[PDB]
Amino acid sequence: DPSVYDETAIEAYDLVSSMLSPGAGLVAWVSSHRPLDGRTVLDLGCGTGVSSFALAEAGARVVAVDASRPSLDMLEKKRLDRDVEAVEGDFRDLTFDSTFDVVTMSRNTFFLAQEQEEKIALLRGIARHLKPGGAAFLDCTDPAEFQRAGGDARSVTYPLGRDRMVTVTQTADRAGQQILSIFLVQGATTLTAFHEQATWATLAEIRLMARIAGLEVTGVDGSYAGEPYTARSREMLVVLERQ
Amino acid sequence: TAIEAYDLVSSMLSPGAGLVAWVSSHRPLDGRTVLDLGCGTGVSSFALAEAGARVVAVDASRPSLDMLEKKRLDRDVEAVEGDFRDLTFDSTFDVVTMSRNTFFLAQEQEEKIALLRGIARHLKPGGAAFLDCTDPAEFQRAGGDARSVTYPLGRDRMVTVTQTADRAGQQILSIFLVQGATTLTAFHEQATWATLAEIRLMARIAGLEVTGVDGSYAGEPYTARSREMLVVLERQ
Amino acid sequence: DETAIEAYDLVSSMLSPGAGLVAWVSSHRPLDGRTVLDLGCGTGVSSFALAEAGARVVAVDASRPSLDMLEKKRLDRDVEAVEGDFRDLTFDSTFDVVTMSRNTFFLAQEQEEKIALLRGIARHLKPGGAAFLDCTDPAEFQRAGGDARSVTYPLGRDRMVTVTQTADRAGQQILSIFLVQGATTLTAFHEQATWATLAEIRLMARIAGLEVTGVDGSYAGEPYTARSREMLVVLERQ
Amino acid sequence: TAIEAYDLVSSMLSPGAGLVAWVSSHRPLDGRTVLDLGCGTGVSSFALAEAGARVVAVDASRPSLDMLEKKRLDRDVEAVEGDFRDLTFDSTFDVVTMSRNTFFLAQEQEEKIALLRGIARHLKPGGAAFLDCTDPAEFQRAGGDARSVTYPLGRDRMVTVTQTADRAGQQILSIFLVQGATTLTAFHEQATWATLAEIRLMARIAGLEVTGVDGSYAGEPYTARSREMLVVLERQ
Amino acid sequence: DETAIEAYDLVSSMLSPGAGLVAWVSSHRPLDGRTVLDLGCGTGVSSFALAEAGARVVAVDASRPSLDMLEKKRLDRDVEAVEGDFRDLTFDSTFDVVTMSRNTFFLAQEQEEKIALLRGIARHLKPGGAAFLDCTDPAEFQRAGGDARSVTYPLGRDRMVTVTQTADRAGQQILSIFLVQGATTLTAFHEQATWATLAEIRLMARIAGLEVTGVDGSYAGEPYTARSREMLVVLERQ
Amino acid sequence: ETAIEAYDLVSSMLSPGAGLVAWVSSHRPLDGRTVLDLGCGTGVSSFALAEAGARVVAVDASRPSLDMLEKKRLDRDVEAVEGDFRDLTFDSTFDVVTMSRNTFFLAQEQEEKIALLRGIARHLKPGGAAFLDCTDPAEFQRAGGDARSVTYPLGRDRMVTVTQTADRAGQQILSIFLVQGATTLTAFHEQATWATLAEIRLMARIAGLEVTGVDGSYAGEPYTARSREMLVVLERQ
Ligand SMILES: Nc1ncnc2c1ncn2[C@@H]1O[C@H](CSCC[C@H](N)C(=O)O)[C@@H](O)[C@H]1O
Ligand SMILES: Nc1ncnc2c1ncn2[C@@H]1O[C@H](CSCC[C@H](N)C(=O)O)[C@@H](O)[C@H]1O
Ligand SMILES: Nc1ncnc2c1ncn2[C@@H]1O[C@H](CSCC[C@H](N)C(=O)O)[C@@H](O)[C@H]1O
Ligand SMILES: Nc1ncnc2c1ncn2[C@@H]1O[C@H](CSCC[C@H](N)C(=O)O)[C@@H](O)[C@H]1O
Ligand SMILES: Nc1ncnc2c1ncn2[C@@H]1O[C@H](CSCC[C@H](N)C(=O)O)[C@@H](O)[C@H]1O
Ligand SMILES: Nc1ncnc2c1ncn2[C@@H]1O[C@H](CSCC[C@H](N)C(=O)O)[C@@H](O)[C@H]1O
Repeated sequence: DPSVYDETAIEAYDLVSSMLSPGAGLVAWVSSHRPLDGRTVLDLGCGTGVSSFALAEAGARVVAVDASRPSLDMLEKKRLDRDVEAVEGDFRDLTFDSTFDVVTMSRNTFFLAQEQEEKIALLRGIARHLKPGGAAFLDCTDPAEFQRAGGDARSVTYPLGRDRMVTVTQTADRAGQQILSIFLVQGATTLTAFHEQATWATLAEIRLMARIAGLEVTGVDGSYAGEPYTARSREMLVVLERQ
Repeated sequence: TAIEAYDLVSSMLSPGAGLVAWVSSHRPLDGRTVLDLGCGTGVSSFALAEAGARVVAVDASRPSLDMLEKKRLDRDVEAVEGDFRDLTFDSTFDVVTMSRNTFFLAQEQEEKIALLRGIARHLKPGGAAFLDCTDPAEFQRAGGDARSVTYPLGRDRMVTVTQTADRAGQQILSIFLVQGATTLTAFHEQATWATLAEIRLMARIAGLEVTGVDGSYAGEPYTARSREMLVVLERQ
Repeated sequence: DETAIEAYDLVSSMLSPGAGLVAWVSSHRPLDGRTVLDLGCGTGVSSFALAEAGARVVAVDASRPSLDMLEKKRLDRDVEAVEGDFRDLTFDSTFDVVTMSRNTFFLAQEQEEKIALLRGIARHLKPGGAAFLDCTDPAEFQRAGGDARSVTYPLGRDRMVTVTQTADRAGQQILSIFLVQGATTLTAFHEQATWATLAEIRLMARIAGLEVTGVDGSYAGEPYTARSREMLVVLERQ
Repeated sequence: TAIEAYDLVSSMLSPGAGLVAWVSSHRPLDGRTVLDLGCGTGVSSFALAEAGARVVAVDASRPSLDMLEKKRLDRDVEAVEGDFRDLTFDSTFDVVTMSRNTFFLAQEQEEKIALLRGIARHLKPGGAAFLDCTDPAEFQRAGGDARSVTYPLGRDRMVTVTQTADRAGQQILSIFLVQGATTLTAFHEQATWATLAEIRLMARIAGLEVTGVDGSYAGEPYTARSREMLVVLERQ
Repeated sequence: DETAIEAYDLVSSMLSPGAGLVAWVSSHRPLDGRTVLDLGCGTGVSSFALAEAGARVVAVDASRPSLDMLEKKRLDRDVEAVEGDFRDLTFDSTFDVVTMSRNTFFLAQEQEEKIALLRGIARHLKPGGAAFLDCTDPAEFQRAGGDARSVTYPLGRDRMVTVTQTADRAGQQILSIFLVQGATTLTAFHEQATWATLAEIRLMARIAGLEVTGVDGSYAGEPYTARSREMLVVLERQ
Repeated sequence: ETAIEAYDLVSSMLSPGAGLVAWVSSHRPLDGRTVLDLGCGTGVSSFALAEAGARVVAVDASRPSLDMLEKKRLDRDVEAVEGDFRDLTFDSTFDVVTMSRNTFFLAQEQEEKIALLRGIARHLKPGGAAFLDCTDPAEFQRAGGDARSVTYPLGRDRMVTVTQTADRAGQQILSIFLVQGATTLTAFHEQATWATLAEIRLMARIAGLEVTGVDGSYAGEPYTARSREMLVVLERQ
């Protein structure tokens, strides 16, 4: 069956994201700005729900959007009794109209709207789907981190339990602001490779994009702990609200 | 005295020839009109006029224009006092220039947008604007920690440049300490940089479009290895 | 040499003002009306800042010319200038607060000298008092493999100082050359120090009867971490 | 089997198209004779043959030539066992190629001189030799400390490359660890680099002259910012 | 664990063979017919190199599975395997030489534990004996700011190990993850250590009755300098 | 000329001859031996060699530098000779030939270094040795060749700022020297073309010499990847 290849990749992705990007940091960071217990969350690029389920475990009701039907398939299988509604859609152009208390984009998902005009269209969609007093959250690596080796290939290998491992190889083009991550997930007798390419935006770009789209950046933290964003920050956690 | 030192540093460290050679590879200058924004004491303006151009040189510093005039001799340069964040005249030009990093002296993003609006309003239909910039990645190589380099300025003068930066505010501060055998003059300039991606958006808001970027005065395309960011803009 | 002391006082006044030390110290212990022992006081930049927060300051330096400059500058500030070696303090007296301004602690060069200093600090602390070692994080000194680096700072409109630094990681030695210039003047001096990491200081403190009870990463008082560039050590009697 | 693993690594990480494009920009290949030295399993040789060249391909590894001949099909490539430090046949060619860093596998300087002498002896009057090399400054960036990068090789295979260097001996060692879900094949190559300055000297000794140097397959001039050192040599 | 110990023995045998340790020790104390206490002996990579130089070896480790492997490999070599905690040795023998192989000293984590370890070394040295701490220079652990880095090494033709390290400069903590692989096998283990600089070690040694008497920068015996990447510490009594 | 006086002060303080003398003495005796010191300048190297007992012939193309040498010479056995070390015309042989720190790089083109080395071979007695005192050129590349400045004291009343740029493809290194007192400023510059040890081996062979030793510091450590100096000992083939 052909789609087993993509299913195995989605399973690997879910394992990598579960261990290397748990939802807890996003949940801790969002909660420092807005209450989640009893509120509504629009989670854009929910994937297999690592971010979505952690938001639900904080008491939120989550509407979780992804363009990948197999990833939503895995979310529904793992959902169990969690209050997460899986929705197939393109976060560059949301068709349905509703408004939420908080909107979230997990670590670097915002950079998967590649072109600047795609980021703008995405932000217009976030504005249109935000309650007047709502706030949207862009969980991002500070893009300075992507330029540290001149964009040359670098590889780091992490354990995924004592039976699995993942090697991440990353290259970047500073002029196009492109970053490409190859993921090689291995067990004793298995190897699954998949990749993902993103176009980053700096905080200064996001201020202009937000302004174009009808949003305003109202806060930036430098870590999940809520420290303010400074030159020494390695993360760029953007809070936005309607103009 | 500080304006004199400023003029010497600019004449030696940022001569106008590269800007002229880079602008010339995109637009002819002999006989064309040029609006030179942030002309200062005129180092860029003079080099443009000497390429054939009728130049209108604009600066907000009356004392810098004073020295432009005393050094202009017979070059075709009309010095004008004005704020390039809000130009108040009605001319239209073949070519608009901003010398090395002058663009970064419109500090806030809204000020760069107001400046680029003014530039669009003063371009002829087929004109082109030129932003001579350091690639801002260069400002970030030391984490923004104070670094100093010392340059000769002839056989009798020298300048020490000490720079600090804040990457989050995109601020860069340059302190200039100009010395002779028995003189010391100090001055500083602080700028807010913007990346090419930022400039693409600012251009669009303002009514212009980036139509080319070069990586050096020689005309290499702008790549991740470029250390300069030479932006060409046209009306959309 | 007199011109050297003037140049030193100007550099310290501009690039190491006492305001930061006073703010940090005030985060942990009150100064208004308390007694402060300021060790390695120099020409008084730290000491005057401490006196201006209301402390009764006893200021100790081994450099009689520096103390002379301190006394010239002192005016009515409540600072007593004492010539002495802080590796071996001669007088008996206990204080609410003991201070060592930025990197002065590293001027007791050998580890045994640092230990002798810390014992003196312990013997001059009131039971509830605290000692404060204001230090650069010594990781900062190893940044270029100890190779010579120079940075030039303005000192107002008409003066400047170029600081050239070299370090030897194995001896934990750092050498700073200060070249102070005006239009028609040039004065050079130097200072060589031996740094100690926080881990070393914990040991030396314990040997001397002190305990490291707090470490801040900057004058603003956030905790010391791997990302800190300053190492501001609070110590108390055991 | 290490031969199979090497062929896979080279086919995907250093295909011949780059070398072919670079050589083409200096000499035509359609219908010409080409001597490909250290041809290996023929990644370079077959790209050259597909450009229309008649290729004699020399390697000292008979298992590698076995793989070449297995892969050849109808491509115009003659496989020859030989040591390019001492080529013992007499034919004369239009173009001589050595693929990425193969020139560095003649280890000692005298071996490199012997190799270049053989290249001169096998070049036709208006012919040209091509040394495709990394710029050796790239090998010193980490002080020669061990560094590892892991590359995909399609969906179900990968190679980890671990490199160490010795600046004083100009030695670079590469370990290749090729893996699939249930396989692991390891092999290594050790090389001795030479800078452009050394190559100019070795060339004159051997009877050649460096006539061009490019910094990339796209034919940019070689400069301080180049990361490749592509050398064109002609007979004296 | 059984496969974990085997993976460890392969990694140790190939990435840190005993030959270097023995050549270094032998340049300070000839070993033929001497008694050697090898602390943190593991599966005996250091212990058997020492025995092969002619020493009579007591090899101490807290891991019974590792000592079982040592005993399986021992054959005729003069090594006695003893289960014990080197922070607190309960037997009373004395030795010409005490060895701790590469970075094993850093596995006595806290400063107080290193001191107890060093006291135990002193109590177990004969008159004129010497102890040898084979360490990486901890400056190496601070490149990259403690950020995760990975390096992959072959282990023969058909096995490999990827070592991934992270560090916290303030805690002086270094964590190494070892991922050992064959064509169809994957075994992961890890070790976390607390480093100490030479300056720290001098102090701990003195607190424990010992004295740093020599420091080499490599197994070849050249002196320890700012350029050294290894810190090979020689200790003797009083 | 003030430039030469500043040159002498900078060279005397930032590059004393003592290290060269100690390194050379660890390979050949100097006491009563003959030394050809090429590119002697104002004699910082030549005088330190004479203090070790050498009978020194000191060659330089700058007549004003030689004038200052003769003026500082006083007692010492140093004969100043105006000449071009790429084309030495006198005919004498010596026990030792020296080139002080980085002077070998002032023979700019590779063919000029080869002519120099041929002259060295022609002026060495059999059994003699030649010494090229050099910075390891890797040091010139540490900043990608970007401008870097370091300021050194020159006593209490003088200083010098050295600003260096490099072009790794041309193997060019440019040093600008800004010498100051309280009331003076004198600027001058020197540009050189470096050669690596591997280049020097080949150039030596072409010229009839052989590299027989390389040290990594004046102490005589061996030359390794961690060395920051490249001290080359050469002998006739
Ligand atoms: N235009 C688009 N519209 C919707 N989803 C998109 C998209 N572009 C990318 N995605 C999705 O964005 C996801 C990014 S990975 C993050 C997944 C999840 N939030 C977690 O916490 O792990 C992928 O699932 C991808 O399919
Ligand atoms: N609105 C404005 N805001 C900031 N700087 C302005 C300005 N209008 C003019 N300037 C001038 O911008 C100049 C930057 S320096 C560049 C000067 C000149 N083009 C040269 O080639 O040297 C200063 O002279 C500053 O006074
Ligand atoms: N052993 C010692 N005993 C006393 N003072 C000493 C000393 N070693 C160094 N010092 C003094 O410590 C000072 C260091 S500079 C700090 C000066 C002052 N606290 C300020 O804030 O500027 C010098 O004045 C020096 O003379
Ligand atoms: N004398 C010699 N010394 C070293 N390697 C030699 C050699 N003669 C041939 N070679 C070969 O040089 C090759 C280097 S890699 C092979 C490159 C091949 N042209 C490709 O494009 O992939 C090896 O195959 C090696 O066996
Ligand atoms: N407190 C302690 N007491 C005894 N052994 C300890 C210990 N802490 C760690 N160890 C042991 O120290 C060893 C470190 S690895 C070094 C093993 C061996 N010397 C070799 O050459 O390979 C491990 O075997 C571990 O179990
Ligand atoms: N071709 C050449 N022939 C002779 N001297 C030369 C030369 N090229 C450069 N020089 C000289 O080489 C000298 C280099 S500076 C070193 C001077 C001296 N040995 C010392 O120890 O300070 C200069 O004096 C310069 O004039």
